[PDB]
Amino acid sequence: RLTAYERRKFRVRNRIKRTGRLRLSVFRSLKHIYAQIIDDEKGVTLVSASSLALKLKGNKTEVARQVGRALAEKALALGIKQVAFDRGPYKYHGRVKALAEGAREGGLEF
Amino acid sequence: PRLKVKLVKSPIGYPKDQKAALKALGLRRLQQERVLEDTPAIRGNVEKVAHLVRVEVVE
Amino acid sequence: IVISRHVAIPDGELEITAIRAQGAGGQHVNKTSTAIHLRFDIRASSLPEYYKERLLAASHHLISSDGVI
Amino acid sequence: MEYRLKAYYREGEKPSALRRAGKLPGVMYNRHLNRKVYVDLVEFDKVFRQASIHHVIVLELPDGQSLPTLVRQVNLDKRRRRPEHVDFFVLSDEPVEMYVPLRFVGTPAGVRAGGVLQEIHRDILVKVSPRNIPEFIEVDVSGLEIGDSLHASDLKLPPGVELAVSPEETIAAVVPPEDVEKLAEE
Amino acid sequence: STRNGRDSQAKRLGVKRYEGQVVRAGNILVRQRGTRFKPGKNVGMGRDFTLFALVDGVVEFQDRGRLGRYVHVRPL
Amino acid sequence: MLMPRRMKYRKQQRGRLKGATKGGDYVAFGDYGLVALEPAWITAQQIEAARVAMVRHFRRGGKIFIRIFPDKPYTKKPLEVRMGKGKGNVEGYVAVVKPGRVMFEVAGVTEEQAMEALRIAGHKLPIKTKIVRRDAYDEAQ
RNA sequence: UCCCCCGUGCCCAUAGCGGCGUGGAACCACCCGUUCCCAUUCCGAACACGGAAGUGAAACGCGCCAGCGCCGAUGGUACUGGGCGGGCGACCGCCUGGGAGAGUAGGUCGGUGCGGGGGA
RNA sequence: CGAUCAACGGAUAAAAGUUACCCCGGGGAUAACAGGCUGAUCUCCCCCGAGCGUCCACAGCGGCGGGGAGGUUUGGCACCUCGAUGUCGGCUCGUCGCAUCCUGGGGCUGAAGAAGGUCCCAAGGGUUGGGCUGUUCGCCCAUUAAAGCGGCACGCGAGCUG
RNA sequence: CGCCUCCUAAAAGGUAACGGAGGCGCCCAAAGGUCCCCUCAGGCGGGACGGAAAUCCGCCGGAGAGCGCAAGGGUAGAAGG
RNA sequence: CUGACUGGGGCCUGUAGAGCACUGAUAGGGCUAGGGGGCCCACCAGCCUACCAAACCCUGUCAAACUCCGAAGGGUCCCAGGUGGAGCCUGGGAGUGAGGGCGCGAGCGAUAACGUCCGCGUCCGAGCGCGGGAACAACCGAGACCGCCAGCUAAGGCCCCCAAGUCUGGGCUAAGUGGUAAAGGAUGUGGCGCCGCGAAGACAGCGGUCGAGUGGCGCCGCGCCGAAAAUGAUCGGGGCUUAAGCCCAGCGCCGAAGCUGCGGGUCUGGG
Ligand SMILES: [Mg+2]
Ligand SMILES: [Mg+2]
Ligand SMILES: [Mg+2]
Ligand SMILES: [Mg+2]
Ligand SMILES: [Mg+2]
Ligand SMILES: [Mg+2]
Ligand SMILES: [Mg+2]
Ligand SMILES: [Mg+2]
Ligand SMILES: [Mg+2]
Ligand SMILES: [Mg+2]
Ligand SMILES: [Mg+2]
Ligand SMILES: [Mg+2]
Ligand SMILES: [Mg+2]
Ligand SMILES: [Mg+2]
Ligand SMILES: [Mg+2]
Ligand SMILES: [Mg+2]
Ligand SMILES: [Mg+2]
Ligand SMILES: [Mg+2]
Ligand SMILES: [Mg+2]
Ligand SMILES: [Mg+2]
Ligand SMILES: [Mg+2]
Ligand SMILES: [Mg+2]
Ligand SMILES: [Mg+2]
Ligand SMILES: [Mg+2]
Ligand SMILES: [Mg+2]
Ligand SMILES: [Mg+2]
Ligand SMILES: [Mg+2]
Ligand SMILES: [Mg+2]
Ligand SMILES: [Mg+2]
Ligand SMILES: [Mg+2]
Ligand SMILES: [Mg+2]
Ligand SMILES: [Mg+2]
Ligand SMILES: [Mg+2]
Ligand SMILES: [Mg+2]
Ligand SMILES: [Mg+2]
Ligand SMILES: [Mg+2]
Ligand SMILES: [Mg+2]
Ligand SMILES: [Mg+2]
Ligand SMILES: [Mg+2]
Ligand SMILES: [Mg+2]
Ligand SMILES: [Mg+2]
Ligand SMILES: [Mg+2]
Ligand SMILES: [Mg+2]
Ligand SMILES: [Mg+2]
Ligand SMILES: [Mg+2]
Ligand SMILES: [Mg+2]
Ligand SMILES: [Mg+2]
Ligand SMILES: [Mg+2]
Ligand SMILES: [Mg+2]
Ligand SMILES: [Mg+2]
Ligand SMILES: [Mg+2]
Ligand SMILES: [Mg+2]
Ligand SMILES: [Mg+2]
Ligand SMILES: [Mg+2]
Ligand SMILES: [Mg+2]
Ligand SMILES: [Mg+2]
Ligand SMILES: [Mg+2]
Ligand SMILES: [Mg+2]
Ligand SMILES: [Mg+2]
Ligand SMILES: [Mg+2]
Ligand SMILES: [Mg+2]
Ligand SMILES: [Mg+2]
Ligand SMILES: [Mg+2]
Ligand SMILES: [Mg+2]
Ligand SMILES: [Mg+2]
Ligand SMILES: [Mg+2]
Ligand SMILES: [Mg+2]
Ligand SMILES: [Mg+2]
Ligand SMILES: [Mg+2]
Ligand SMILES: [Mg+2]
Ligand SMILES: [Mg+2]
Ligand SMILES: [Mg+2]
Ligand SMILES: [Mg+2]
Ligand SMILES: [Mg+2]
Ligand SMILES: [Mg+2]
Ligand SMILES: [Mg+2]
Ligand SMILES: [Mg+2]
Ligand SMILES: [Mg+2]
Ligand SMILES: [Mg+2]
Ligand SMILES: [Mg+2]
Ligand SMILES: [Mg+2]
Ligand SMILES: [Mg+2]
Ligand SMILES: [Mg+2]
Ligand SMILES: [Mg+2]
Ligand SMILES: [Mg+2]
Ligand SMILES: [Mg+2]
Ligand SMILES: [Mg+2]
Ligand SMILES: [Mg+2]
Ligand SMILES: [Mg+2]
Ligand SMILES: [Mg+2]
Ligand SMILES: [Mg+2]
Ligand SMILES: [Mg+2]
Ligand SMILES: [Mg+2]
Ligand SMILES: [Mg+2]
Ligand SMILES: [Mg+2]
Ligand SMILES: [Mg+2]
Ligand SMILES: [Mg+2]
Ligand SMILES: [Mg+2]
Ligand SMILES: [Mg+2]
Ligand SMILES: [Mg+2]
Ligand SMILES: [Mg+2]
Ligand SMILES: [Mg+2]
Ligand SMILES: [Mg+2]
Ligand SMILES: [Mg+2]
Ligand SMILES: [Mg+2]
Ligand SMILES: [Mg+2]
Ligand SMILES: [Mg+2]
Ligand SMILES: [Mg+2]
Ligand SMILES: [Mg+2]
Ligand SMILES: [Mg+2]
Ligand SMILES: [Mg+2]
Ligand SMILES: [Mg+2]
Ligand SMILES: [Mg+2]
Ligand SMILES: [Mg+2]
Ligand SMILES: [Mg+2]
Ligand SMILES: [Mg+2]
Ligand SMILES: [Mg+2]
Ligand SMILES: [Mg+2]
Ligand SMILES: [Mg+2]
Ligand SMILES: [Mg+2]
Ligand SMILES: [Mg+2]
Ligand SMILES: [Mg+2]
Ligand SMILES: [Mg+2]
Ligand SMILES: [Mg+2]
Ligand SMILES: [Mg+2]
Ligand SMILES: [Mg+2]
Ligand SMILES: [Mg+2]
Ligand SMILES: [Mg+2]
Ligand SMILES: [Mg+2]
Ligand SMILES: [Mg+2]
Ligand SMILES: [Mg+2]
Ligand SMILES: [Mg+2]
Ligand SMILES: [Mg+2]
Ligand SMILES: [Mg+2]
Ligand SMILES: [Mg+2]
Ligand SMILES: [Mg+2]
Ligand SMILES: [Mg+2]
Ligand SMILES: [Mg+2]
Ligand SMILES: [Mg+2]
Ligand SMILES: [Mg+2]
Ligand SMILES: [Mg+2]
Ligand SMILES: [Mg+2]
Ligand SMILES: [Mg+2]
Ligand SMILES: [Mg+2]
Ligand SMILES: [Mg+2]
Ligand SMILES: [Mg+2]
Ligand SMILES: [Mg+2]
Ligand SMILES: [Mg+2]
Ligand SMILES: [Mg+2]
Ligand SMILES: [Mg+2]
Ligand SMILES: [Mg+2]
Ligand SMILES: [Mg+2]
Ligand SMILES: [Mg+2]
Ligand SMILES: [Mg+2]
Ligand SMILES: [Mg+2]
Ligand SMILES: [Mg+2]
Ligand SMILES: [Mg+2]
Ligand SMILES: [Mg+2]
Ligand SMILES: [Mg+2]
Ligand SMILES: [Mg+2]
Ligand SMILES: [Mg+2]
Ligand SMILES: [Mg+2]
Ligand SMILES: [Mg+2]
Ligand SMILES: [Mg+2]
Ligand SMILES: [Mg+2]
Ligand SMILES: [Mg+2]
Ligand SMILES: [Mg+2]
Ligand SMILES: [Mg+2]
Ligand SMILES: [Mg+2]
Ligand SMILES: [Mg+2]
Ligand SMILES: [Mg+2]
Ligand SMILES: [Mg+2]
Ligand SMILES: [Mg+2]
Ligand SMILES: [Mg+2]
Ligand SMILES: [Mg+2]
Ligand SMILES: [Mg+2]
Ligand SMILES: [Mg+2]
Ligand SMILES: [Mg+2]
Repeated sequence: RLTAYERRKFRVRNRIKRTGRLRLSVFRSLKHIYAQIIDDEKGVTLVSASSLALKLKGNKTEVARQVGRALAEKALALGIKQVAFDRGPYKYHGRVKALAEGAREGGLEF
Repeated sequence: PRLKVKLVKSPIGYPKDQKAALKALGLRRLQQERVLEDTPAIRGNVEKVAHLVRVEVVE
Repeated sequence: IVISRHVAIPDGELEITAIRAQGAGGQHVNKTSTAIHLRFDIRASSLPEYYKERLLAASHHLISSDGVI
Repeated sequence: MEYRLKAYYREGEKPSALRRAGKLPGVMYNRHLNRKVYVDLVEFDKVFRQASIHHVIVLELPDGQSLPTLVRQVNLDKRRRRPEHVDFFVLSDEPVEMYVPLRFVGTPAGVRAGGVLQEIHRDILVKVSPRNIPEFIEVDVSGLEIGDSLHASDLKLPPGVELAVSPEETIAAVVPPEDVEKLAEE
Repeated sequence: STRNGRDSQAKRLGVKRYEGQVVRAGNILVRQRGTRFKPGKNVGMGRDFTLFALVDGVVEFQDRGRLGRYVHVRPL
Repeated sequence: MLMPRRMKYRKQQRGRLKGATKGGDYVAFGDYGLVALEPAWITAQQIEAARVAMVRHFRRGGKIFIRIFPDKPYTKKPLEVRMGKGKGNVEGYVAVVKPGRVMFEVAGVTEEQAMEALRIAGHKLPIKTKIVRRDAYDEAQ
């Protein structure tokens, strides 16, 4: 049996991988918020960023725009370009959205 | 090696594909003997018609 | 076989001759028909013997003198 | 008795051939072993009819090796109704699941009423060690009557010899007879 | 005395390019009713479930088990 | 007097009888049995004629098991009609029996009584039959 | 390179179900709130935001057990491409090449890629 | 946009019957007769032995079922014959089969005798005259040793009838 | 008498009979596009009228529900609400 | 050079078989709703059932329009072999669009038809040309350019009709079986198996005497009955009996318009 959570998960991630951009996937825990650019043809994570990792800060949301802007900076340097925003099972919102807007400023294309 | 394949029994009344085999082998008359490279392809056709042929090994 | 309303009648002591067709319809009536049935039920065989006796003394066509039906 | 049967390893031999010669072909195996064998037909048979899958057969192989075994399955030929091929299971020390016969002791009062005893298992599945192979397991069918039944939950048992089957399984029953007055109705 | 006797024009369904076959963008690779094959990489599905090559390349069939079977076109 | 009480389909095509029986080859209920030597359709009115005869041989008996049952519909066009204009009407049902199947068994009765009851029952069947005892092989299946 | 945990994929039940059993430093959950963003055909249950008393109860992770489930040989058979014989039939055989399904032995309480936080 | 053009690739915008008063071109590509193949149907014969026969399965019978033979019935097929193979029934003339109606020989009998029943062997010979109907068939009269059943293109119309 | 589904059909496709079975000659302004959320039948226990079945609560439950309509194929990682 | 046909390799597939997990069918037993009946009892429930019986379970099965499973084969693409009255392309001219038998797979029919309808294949058609099958379009053998008073074979044959063995070794059969049939019945006869009762002397005869074997089953071979049809009989005929029959195993021969030898003709390709 699957949970509404496990489905919504699949339901979005499916549609996403269908368009075949790089996957920017976002986990958001109660304490922290994490992000990875993934190429799921090669099965490999390319560029990574988080709150727990960059050790900050923080207001839960404002932490995000940072870990967002964080990822782009790094990312862009390794050559991306563009990418598809995986919203996981999470209403596109902030912290989740507040990332994103974070990545978008840093130059990530989407 | 080589295969020496002699056609000893008539294909009349046998299926067209076995007739075709006999052609890919190159045997057109009764009693005719042909000396044939032994590859897998040749052997396949030699086996397909095996009930019309007498085979023996050579060269 | 032969499916009379209460008892029996058994399982083949009855005689059905196929004879030729009287009247209309050509060589086929002259020839392949036939297709007509005479029958013989000879009154003493099987039967309750109450049918046999109420059957034997009755005055009817279809029921012969020696009859035989 | 402890039943002994000769037996011989075969390799390329076509079973058609063996079979033709009077040799019923078979395999033997367990967790550590698998080997292609045959026995003699008429000889194998001598045993099996008294033996079956109930009692231990001991195969005496030409290498002198002699292994204790239970018959697992006989593959019959449906047309002839003759054994085609035999599975020999080599017992070792462990316990093993297997089939233990039933003596149904005593005459049911379901019979003697005019009824009939339907033995719905002539034997019973059981986990048990090969030291423990009971020559059989008895059951009192005397208190059984027309309509009545016996479930293996109420089966007696030795030590041990744990059942392997739902004790809800049904080992015996006493059914009413075939009858002619039944005819006219039906 | 028959209520029967009908039947319908037959539909020529099934895979139209097998694995290893070279296609061209646009090729129909499967004709099907519902989804007997899911479109994999570079293969699209049309409103009737027909699958077709999105690019020129080589067919590959994939069996993902529980997930179903897929048809991919490996580009060249 | 044996037929399905319901069918998915009313009439069905004839098919062949190749081979020996899918199974049904070993005894499995009673003590003694009747096995089929030849393939055939067995008509319910035969299967029942066969049953009945044994029950009568027992007069008040053991058990009679019936291991084949007539689920195939038997069709016939009425008499004198020509070819076509549909498929005929179901006039009976048969059981399909390929060789080696055990059709009847008996239990609860003496060896001499099964040897008879199964023999007489045999004659009502339209094929060759063997009488059998329980073996060890029937017990090991 | 090794152990742990968090994310993602791949295999596609040997990965499931059901019993026990363990973990809270970390991570994760549950948890404290409902001002604010955002929400309920009613409900802060869910979604969502601001937190950090507490607890691993629930869930999740890691372990053990074979009751079910799942997998499953070897051998033999059925069936058969091709070649041949038998019968009035239904049908029955042989040769050569392929060869199941069920059943038995057994197996299984997952394995693995990339990336991160920690630990040795 | 206007089609039950639904006989749905849709002859006209517009259309039903009868012919024993009938005609032509064709077909044994196709029916009615006969034959043939088949043998479901029919006729005969066997298997089994429930069960009748006071008693007793089997003198005589034979539930439910099973196997066959014949090619006389009705059919199924559509194979020669549609540049013709005249159709029922009668008469005349026969000849053959035997699954025998009589006559000859036998076994069993629920065969005292006399008569019967049933089966077996037997085709040499025989197998009547009338009333009714076109009839074959059948019913009926009077007899009889008996008043047999089939085959021959349901024998026989370059032999007759009609 | 056209169209669709299944079988016959001999594991590509196609395949006949006055062979076995059924449907169509409509429909939907939402039954359409997209974004977002949600998950069934069924079973056992619980509960005013309340029953076999109205609505409510729990536990079990891969899909046997649903998908306007016949059948088939597909399908909850949705095509269903 | 691509063709049929074949080798290897990949994908596609749901038949034969098998299975029962789905849809249905389904015998018996278990467990157990609900009916029915007997007991009470109208105080409203309780017991027994050898009755009918849902769900579920166990044993045992069935299915074109069932499938948890599933071959052999088939289809297609690639690479290779394949030079063939192969192949592709553009044109000119057709005829055919009544098929038929046999095999195998099915439907219809009656597990009938020289029956119908499809599928794969073959032959006849057009090979009624040749050898075998007594005779006989399609069964067996074989694809006939012409000539030979030469040779080797095929199927089938080798007692005489009638070319070649009254050939060799083993066995069966006594019916002329061979030389048209079924259920069924039987001290026909022969070969392998299984037990019983036998000097504890049934085993048949009229617990005694006889002195040796007997009695009931299995798997197989060949025969017997079952077996009636209409002009005259018959295996093609004569005739055949340790075969001129049947089974097994050899050797030699005969036998076509097949193949060879020799001569010739024409087409085609090449020197
Ligand atoms: Mg030939
Ligand atoms: Mg051939
Ligand atoms: Mg081919
Ligand atoms: Mg070749
Ligand atoms: Mg009768
Ligand atoms: Mg008149
Ligand atoms: Mg008139
Ligand atoms: Mg008229
Ligand atoms: Mg034996
Ligand atoms: Mg009962
Ligand atoms: Mg209709
Ligand atoms: Mg049709
Ligand atoms: Mg179709
Ligand atoms: Mg069609
Ligand atoms: Mg294409
Ligand atoms: Mg689309
Ligand atoms: Mg692959
Ligand atoms: Mg029948
Ligand atoms: Mg019937
Ligand atoms: Mg019989
Ligand atoms: Mg058992
Ligand atoms: Mg079984
Ligand atoms: Mg991967
Ligand atoms: Mg699975
Ligand atoms: Mg995992
Ligand atoms: Mg704990
Ligand atoms: Mg903590
Ligand atoms: Mg703590
Ligand atoms: Mg939550
Ligand atoms: Mg816990
Ligand atoms: Mg989690
Ligand atoms: Mg287990
Ligand atoms: Mg298995
Ligand atoms: Mg094998
Ligand atoms: Mg084969
Ligand atoms: Mg075969
Ligand atoms: Mg083939
Ligand atoms: Mg074959
Ligand atoms: Mg024959
Ligand atoms: Mg075979
Ligand atoms: Mg083989
Ligand atoms: Mg092999
Ligand atoms: Mg195998
Ligand atoms: Mg297997
Ligand atoms: Mg196991
Ligand atoms: Mg383990
Ligand atoms: Mg497990
Ligand atoms: Mg993982
Ligand atoms: Mg580290
Ligand atoms: Mg119009
Ligand atoms: Mg109209
Ligand atoms: Mg209509
Ligand atoms: Mg028209
Ligand atoms: Mg019109
Ligand atoms: Mg038309
Ligand atoms: Mg059209
Ligand atoms: Mg017009
Ligand atoms: Mg007019
Ligand atoms: Mg006229
Ligand atoms: Mg007039
Ligand atoms: Mg008129
Ligand atoms: Mg006039
Ligand atoms: Mg006129
Ligand atoms: Mg005219
Ligand atoms: Mg016509
Ligand atoms: Mg005539
Ligand atoms: Mg006629
Ligand atoms: Mg004629
Ligand atoms: Mg006949
Ligand atoms: Mg007879
Ligand atoms: Mg008497
Ligand atoms: Mg009496
Ligand atoms: Mg009768
Ligand atoms: Mg019959
Ligand atoms: Mg009959
Ligand atoms: Mg007949
Ligand atoms: Mg005739
Ligand atoms: Mg006729
Ligand atoms: Mg004609
Ligand atoms: Mg015709
Ligand atoms: Mg004419
Ligand atoms: Mg003329
Ligand atoms: Mg004339
Ligand atoms: Mg004239
Ligand atoms: Mg007169
Ligand atoms: Mg006579
Ligand atoms: Mg008579
Ligand atoms: Mg006399
Ligand atoms: Mg005298
Ligand atoms: Mg007498
Ligand atoms: Mg008396
Ligand atoms: Mg007298
Ligand atoms: Mg006479
Ligand atoms: Mg005479
Ligand atoms: Mg006379
Ligand atoms: Mg007279
Ligand atoms: Mg007169
Ligand atoms: Mg007068
Ligand atoms: Mg008059
Ligand atoms: Mg009259
Ligand atoms: Mg007369
Ligand atoms: Mg006469
Ligand atoms: Mg006539
Ligand atoms: Mg006449
Ligand atoms: Mg006459
Ligand atoms: Mg006349
Ligand atoms: Mg004349
Ligand atoms: Mg006049
Ligand atoms: Mg197909
Ligand atoms: Mg096919
Ligand atoms: Mg819709
Ligand atoms: Mg519910
Ligand atoms: Mg409730
Ligand atoms: Mg309450
Ligand atoms: Mg209430
Ligand atoms: Mg309620
Ligand atoms: Mg609920
Ligand atoms: Mg559904
Ligand atoms: Mg289907
Ligand atoms: Mg929706
Ligand atoms: Mg080439
Ligand atoms: Mg090619
Ligand atoms: Mg190939
Ligand atoms: Mg499948
Ligand atoms: Mg099958
Ligand atoms: Mg089932
Ligand atoms: Mg089972
Ligand atoms: Mg169902
Ligand atoms: Mg039941
Ligand atoms: Mg099917
Ligand atoms: Mg089929
Ligand atoms: Mg099927
Ligand atoms: Mg499998
Ligand atoms: Mg395959
Ligand atoms: Mg292609
Ligand atoms: Mg291939
Ligand atoms: Mg090439
Ligand atoms: Mg042109
Ligand atoms: Mg042209
Ligand atoms: Mg011209
Ligand atoms: Mg033309
Ligand atoms: Mg045709
Ligand atoms: Mg043709
Ligand atoms: Mg043909
Ligand atoms: Mg054959
Ligand atoms: Mg038939
Ligand atoms: Mg035919
Ligand atoms: Mg024909
Ligand atoms: Mg012509
Ligand atoms: Mg010829
Ligand atoms: Mg030709
Ligand atoms: Mg001629
Ligand atoms: Mg000839
Ligand atoms: Mg000839
Ligand atoms: Mg002919
Ligand atoms: Mg030529
Ligand atoms: Mg010579
Ligand atoms: Mg020869
Ligand atoms: Mg000879
Ligand atoms: Mg000579
Ligand atoms: Mg001699
Ligand atoms: Mg000799
Ligand atoms: Mg005689
Ligand atoms: Mg003779
Ligand atoms: Mg004779
Ligand atoms: Mg016989
Ligand atoms: Mg017999
Ligand atoms: Mg003897
Ligand atoms: Mg004998
Ligand atoms: Mg012996
Ligand atoms: Mg003695
Ligand atoms: Mg005879
Ligand atoms: Mg006679
Ligand atoms: Mg010889
Ligand atoms: Mg020549
Ligand atoms: Mg020359
Ligand atoms: Mg030329
Ligand atoms: Mg030149």
